[PDB]
Amino acid sequence: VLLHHKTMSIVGVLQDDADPMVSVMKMDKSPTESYSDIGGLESQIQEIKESVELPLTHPELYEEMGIKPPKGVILYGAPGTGKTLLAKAVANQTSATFLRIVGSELIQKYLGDGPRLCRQIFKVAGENAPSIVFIDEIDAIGTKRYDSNSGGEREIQRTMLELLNQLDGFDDRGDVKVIMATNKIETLDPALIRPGRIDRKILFENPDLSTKKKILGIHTSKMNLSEDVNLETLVTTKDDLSGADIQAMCTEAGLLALRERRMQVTAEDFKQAKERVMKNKVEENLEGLY
Amino acid sequence: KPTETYSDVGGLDKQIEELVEAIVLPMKRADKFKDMGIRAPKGALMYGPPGTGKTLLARACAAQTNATFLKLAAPQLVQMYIGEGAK
Amino acid sequence: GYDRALSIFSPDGHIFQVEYALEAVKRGTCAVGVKGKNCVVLGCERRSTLKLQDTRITPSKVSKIDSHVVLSFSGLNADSRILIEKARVEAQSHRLTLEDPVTVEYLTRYVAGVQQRYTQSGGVRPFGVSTLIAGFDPRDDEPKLYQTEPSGIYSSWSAQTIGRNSKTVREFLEKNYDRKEPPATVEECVKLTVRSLLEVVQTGAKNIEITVVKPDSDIVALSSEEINQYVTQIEQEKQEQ
Amino acid sequence: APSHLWDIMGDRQRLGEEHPLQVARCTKIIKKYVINLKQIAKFVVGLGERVSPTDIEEGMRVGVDRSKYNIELPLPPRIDPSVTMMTVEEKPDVTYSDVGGCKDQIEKLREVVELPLLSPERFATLGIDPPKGILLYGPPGTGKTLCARAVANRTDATFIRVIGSELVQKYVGEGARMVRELFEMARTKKACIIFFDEIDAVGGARFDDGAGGDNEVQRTMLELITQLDGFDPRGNIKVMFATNRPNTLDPALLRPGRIDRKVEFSLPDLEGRANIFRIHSKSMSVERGIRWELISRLCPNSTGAELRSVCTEAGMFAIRARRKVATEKDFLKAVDKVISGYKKFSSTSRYMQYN
Amino acid sequence: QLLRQLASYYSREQDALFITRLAQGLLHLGKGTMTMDVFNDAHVLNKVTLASILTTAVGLVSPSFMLKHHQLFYMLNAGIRPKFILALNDEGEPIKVNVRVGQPVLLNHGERAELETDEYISYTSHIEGVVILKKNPDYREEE
Repeated sequence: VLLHHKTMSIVGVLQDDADPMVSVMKMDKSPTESYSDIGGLESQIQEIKESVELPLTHPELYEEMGIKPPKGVILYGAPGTGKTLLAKAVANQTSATFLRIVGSELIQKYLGDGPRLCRQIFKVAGENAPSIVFIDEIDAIGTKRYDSNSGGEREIQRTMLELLNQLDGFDDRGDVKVIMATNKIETLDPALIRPGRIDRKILFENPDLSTKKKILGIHTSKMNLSEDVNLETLVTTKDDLSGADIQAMCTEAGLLALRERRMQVTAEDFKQAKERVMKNKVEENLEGLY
Repeated sequence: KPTETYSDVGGLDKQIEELVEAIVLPMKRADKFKDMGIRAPKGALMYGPPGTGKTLLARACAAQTNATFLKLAAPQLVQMYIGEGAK
Repeated sequence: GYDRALSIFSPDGHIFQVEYALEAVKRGTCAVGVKGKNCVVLGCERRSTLKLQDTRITPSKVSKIDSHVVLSFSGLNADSRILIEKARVEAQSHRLTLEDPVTVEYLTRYVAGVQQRYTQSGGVRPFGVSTLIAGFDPRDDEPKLYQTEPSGIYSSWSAQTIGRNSKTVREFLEKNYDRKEPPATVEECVKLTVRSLLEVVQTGAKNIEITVVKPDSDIVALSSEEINQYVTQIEQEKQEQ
Repeated sequence: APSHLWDIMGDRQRLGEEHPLQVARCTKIIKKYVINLKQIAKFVVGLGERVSPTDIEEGMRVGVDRSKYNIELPLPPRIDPSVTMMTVEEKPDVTYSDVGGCKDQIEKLREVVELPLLSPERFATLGIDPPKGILLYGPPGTGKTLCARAVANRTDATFIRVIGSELVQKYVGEGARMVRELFEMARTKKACIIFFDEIDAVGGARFDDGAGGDNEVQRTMLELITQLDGFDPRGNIKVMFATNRPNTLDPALLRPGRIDRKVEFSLPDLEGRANIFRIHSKSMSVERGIRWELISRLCPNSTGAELRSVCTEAGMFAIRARRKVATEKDFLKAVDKVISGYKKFSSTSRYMQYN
Repeated sequence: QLLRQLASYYSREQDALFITRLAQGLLHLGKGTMTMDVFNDAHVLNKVTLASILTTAVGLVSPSFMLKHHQLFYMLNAGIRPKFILALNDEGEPIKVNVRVGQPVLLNHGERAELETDEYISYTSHIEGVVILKKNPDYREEE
């Protein structure tokens, strides 16, 4: 507010300008990442579009139907399936507020500040626009190995149950969407999900030889390739690879041609790129059966 | 003075006579205690099962005796300001 | 030894050691098979990630329990060797005790009955593998195809698949294949299994193993060149139609 | 426009010195008043012109003039906490008729809460004591928080929703003050409702020999129990304890005398789950001639969270499955989807009843 | 939030119960799926709607403004223009088209749509309203 010097009387209220306090809120300047780059996943792309983008873009479908729209979707799958870029392309066409939070920031060093942070995340986001709370790669409270910020077993129950009350005790008109994704959701407390709020569950698997042909053409669209490079030949050599491993070979092939400063990448760069990815970047999983 | 007295309990006379010899009789018979040469007890531990407990009789001690009572809560003695809880 | 129980009823009424064991089958190689009037065909795939595997020295994915009946499973390979060995010993034990060749009906209820013991036996865990028993009874030409689930429930099926991408193949076998008019020739039974493997194997050759079961204790295993012969004829009638 | 009318009366309320008062809490009353300022300064004062002698009480904020200290106007105490001002909600959206089923989890709550508030003279004839506290835990996913909001609608009074993690602050000992903040409004605002959510993070003895940082949380209940039932039985309103883990709580908290009515939620049966789809049948789109008793029968025993997911997902099949409204065929597809498809892992229902 | 703040006027006026709920029912007129607009795709100004809302603005009820009667606000029922789309063939047999709107998805004769055109060929303009769908012998897609 605004006081007075002599009379010490309130002159009026002073609103906070230049953004709502904390500016790390990920206001999304909208680099405009389209759906053409995530193409090939369209089987699972239209799944999240109907439960997230559809009620925001076309609210008349759910309002006239009478059903309540879901508050989000949980994602599970092996790393490299494009779970990070799936939610990024959705917020582009909606042109609304969207948040990106790292799961490791839910717990702090001071005791009691963990649940205090989770209160301010949904409070500020819910005041301005039909925002969306997206927390990616949640390792929170498992395999601790933390000397500094470890709060014992008391921080476990306060921080997690604070997020559950935001989807239960916190009232909302349906404009707040919560989407959680990570590598393994089994280590997390299943009571935190409460799948009466989230009716959508999307899984992910490794693409086949037909899908990798579309993904390879995406990264090579802006890349200059020579005439001796075949797209179907590189896909055939791909064995047990995800969407991130395909871009890894396209990036490694670009670095080899960058050292020699070649506009069109020759076929010799793809031969040395696939050998380095399958060696270091691609490690044999602990599954091991068959 | 509270509204709770010793007439609201029963069958507890075994443990009632022991509480009278702690915070009750020295409020009166202390003059007789100095003749025997003993000293009045400076306190008695009050506990029980994980439940309500004897607090119902704690009001009767501050009622029938009609003496000065001071209620001090242990969990109210811990504060963020150092030294204020000690004062 | 170990006397502590494992399988425990969930508060929903199910069992954790059962449902969690069924996920091992869905993560394994898909095993699909069909049966005709005069013949029975059991297809099986292999792991396409691993290479440099000689077919001759590698044990066949379809285990032969008896001359007239074989077993093609899908699931944990560690729990499958226990069922294969104990089913073959009982096959000879049945010939010793009753002096009768075993039947496909008795072999399925035995393997499924043994699985019911480990679920009910404290100190052991259920099998994480599902076996498919198909063969012909002695002096009988009627096809017998029985499914054995890790939970112990067994049933007969005209066309059934287990393993990964099972629901995709099951929906394909209902519309394309009809149980009222099964094919009476062996060539049509082999081409039917190949059509179900096109959506799983996904353009592969050495990873496909098809076992043909015929009456009178006749078993002919299709080689690598014989399997690819039926694949070429189907691909020509697929994209063109 | 409103600023013009306030500038006329602003001559006496600005130029003259009245409002510039220094507010401080009074300590000793001699009938000389010893009052300590916010700057830690002690002084002596007395009554004013219009000040009544009975208005000044021990431990109350009393504004005094900064130049010549004198009592002018009294103020309500406990002005420091700003947290409990936002804990009171108004007009919850969930109504009393939103809770489905004819079972005993409804009538038992209204008799120990809504009955003494609406008709306090009913139990006065028998001369009994209405239950101060209640007990609602149940399995996760039954909508227990929805039943707490249904009571606040019929009550038409102040409702207070307290989060279990809110009681624990960033300082040691501040959580003890957070307890009295809730009970102070009980005497100030009569006939209100307080509700605790997720008390498992607070309650329990947990003893000593553990990690050692656990002694701060166990003192919150000892402050909460003292403020509930202390040496002086001070209480008016109803207290509601709720969490998802009744087994991990304090075995003293699990015994009566702070609580009388104890109701645990259960999974609705075939007759119970039928009413779950009947309250949702008035919403969405229901085809004429469809029997909802067969859908709840094919669905196994599950919490109400997964029961409402059937009606919600049924509308999703109107797009990909090429359907106008929700038909019986889409209901059967939801059985293998909403239920059988979503079981997998990370499905609670009755999975976690304990830890 | 706006319609719930009028509860303070029931004490000052005994007729406020009907006045506050009169315009609320007019908002829900037509089961919420109908409205009143003087514009369309052809830009045709309709004087019937202008002869209803403008006349019922002043003197809505009897106590409003001067002394009036209760028959003045019934003129709004004549300006109802519901939105609909119909597709026939010859004798009126329905034909399924592809339209995604609010209730629905892939509608046909007997439902409504708002600002959408299907992929099926009717005759020429392929617009809303009542149209007749005819297909060529080369590519023919029908119900």
